[PDB]
Amino acid sequence: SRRDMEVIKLTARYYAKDKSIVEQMISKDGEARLNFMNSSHPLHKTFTDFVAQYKRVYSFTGQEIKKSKRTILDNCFERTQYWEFEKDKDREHDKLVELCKIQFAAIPWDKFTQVAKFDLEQMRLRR
Amino acid sequence: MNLLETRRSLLEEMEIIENAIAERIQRNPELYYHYIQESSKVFPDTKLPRSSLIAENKIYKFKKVKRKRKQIILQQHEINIFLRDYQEKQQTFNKINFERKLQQLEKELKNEDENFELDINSKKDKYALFSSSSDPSRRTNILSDRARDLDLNEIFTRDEQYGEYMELEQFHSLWLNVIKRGDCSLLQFLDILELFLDDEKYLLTPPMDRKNDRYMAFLLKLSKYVETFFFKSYALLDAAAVENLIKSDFE
Amino acid sequence: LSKGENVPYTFQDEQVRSNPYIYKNHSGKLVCKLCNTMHMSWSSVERHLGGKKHGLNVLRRGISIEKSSGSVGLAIQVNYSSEVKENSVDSDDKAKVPPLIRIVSGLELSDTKQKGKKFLVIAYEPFENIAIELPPNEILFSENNDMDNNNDGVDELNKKCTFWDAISKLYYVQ
Amino acid sequence: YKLHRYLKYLNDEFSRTRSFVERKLAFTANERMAEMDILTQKYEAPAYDSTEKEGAEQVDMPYWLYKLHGLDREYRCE
Repeated sequence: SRRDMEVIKLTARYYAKDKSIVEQMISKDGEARLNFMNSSHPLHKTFTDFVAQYKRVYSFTGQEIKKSKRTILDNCFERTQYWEFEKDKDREHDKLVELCKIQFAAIPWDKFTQVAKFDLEQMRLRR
Repeated sequence: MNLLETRRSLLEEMEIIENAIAERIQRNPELYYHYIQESSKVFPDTKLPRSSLIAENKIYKFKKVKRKRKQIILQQHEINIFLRDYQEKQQTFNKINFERKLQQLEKELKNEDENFELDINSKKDKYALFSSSSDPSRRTNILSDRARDLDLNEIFTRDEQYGEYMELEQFHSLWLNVIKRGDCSLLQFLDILELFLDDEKYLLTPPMDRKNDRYMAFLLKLSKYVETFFFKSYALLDAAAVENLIKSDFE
Repeated sequence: LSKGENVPYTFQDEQVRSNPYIYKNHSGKLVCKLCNTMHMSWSSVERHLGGKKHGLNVLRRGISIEKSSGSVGLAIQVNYSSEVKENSVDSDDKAKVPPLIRIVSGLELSDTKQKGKKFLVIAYEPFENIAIELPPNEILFSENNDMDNNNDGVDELNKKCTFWDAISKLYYVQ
Repeated sequence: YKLHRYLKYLNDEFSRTRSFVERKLAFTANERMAEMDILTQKYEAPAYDSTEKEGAEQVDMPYWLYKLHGLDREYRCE
């Protein structure tokens, strides 16, 4: 997989600085090599990762990281804490779901009283 | 070599290590708690968690199983070497931090097309290189592949019990040799050591004359022992920080 | 004690019953037709309906029923009370549970007269159930809409295509 | 000076040991021997036992029916 990895990471390196060199390369060459550029190709996702990462390296270029031992420890503790929190959210969710299953299983689906006869993902948010 | 890739791999490895020692701090909060408590009495400013958390051995909601001392210490030394690696990488990183060339390299990437091989070993070999239980077939040794040859018994003697006690019998012997008699018992010797808990006693009520040779030599050996024991039993605290603190207090 | 209901005779060929199981045989006694128990008086019956055996036989019948029975899509907008009566009940008793939808076959009804079509029933604890007839064999029955994430909630139908604006009390279904 | 401040930082360990000393001292022969055995075992024991817990976190059917009906009773057809 070394080839795929290398091309992904390279086109990711260039794509991280300009985003114009790849959009020109695609039209210039015409090779089924960069087929990962479309969000259709699975690997595309990992691509979006690498680029981001490189984009990140561009963040603090010219800035050094001076984290000390104490600090690193504190940080890892806080990360742990976070993980625990997330775990708790997962638990709660599972619980609520359980309740729902119980009630759904426990209501009269024969108490009918009808009247007539015959995108939500971006909607299930807030703005 | 494109520095971008190197710096990337560096930040990634640092992330991996942080994640490892964080997973550890997660399974057994004591690892941090223990450490932090000691730190509290060296650097007074340090903020420490709610007592309840410490006792119930929990970080948020879940109370984790209590571990035995040998394991806590072990993992603390492992985390120690991890933090060493991290500090190194952070260092090198600090010291390290067009289209025609794109096609130029993409062309050379065609090199050796017939390389039939599966490559799933960059993040997996690292993630694995730093995780719990990385040594045995499945689950036999908590130590990670990173520190697979780490052994506490080569750092602690049996009488120290991984920091539970400090072996002072030996120094009681040397002491008998120093006072040129036998009127001194192990307990009376410890009674002597207590002087050094006071800020003035060891100075104004000395066991022997502080200008005596045998005495000063002994005191040297003993001091060295106590210090090495201290940092040995608390790997997680920055040794250099403590050293410098004490030195500045001295001056 | 009967609260004035006419409990029907067993032979009378079915006015929805308060419950629906209790009857009177060819003699005058009262009987549970689920549990096959015979009762002397209304007082006895209310003991049975409040009993642990009559509980079970409902669950058993519960299971026994639950084991057998680019295009255009429909969207329903169901509105609920405006803090008018829900001010007396707030004891976290399934209050966190959102409305639930299920597709029911008309093969089973309290009257059992005509049938042959489906209903998109929607239910919430206090309010009364609601149904919508679906003559078309299939509409909006999509194909892997999201990327296979597994929180079954109640079923693929509910997570797949429902929204519960709990802040405004509006249940959308499509 | 270092002996001073490091011993101060280790007051709990100093006390813990002094205690140990007095204990062992007030032991008998058999007692002292068994205690030593314990320290030894603690010393030469795996840091993780094959019998440890992972994920044990705390927070903060028709029985008489099959006998009555006569089922789940062992029998054989030859």
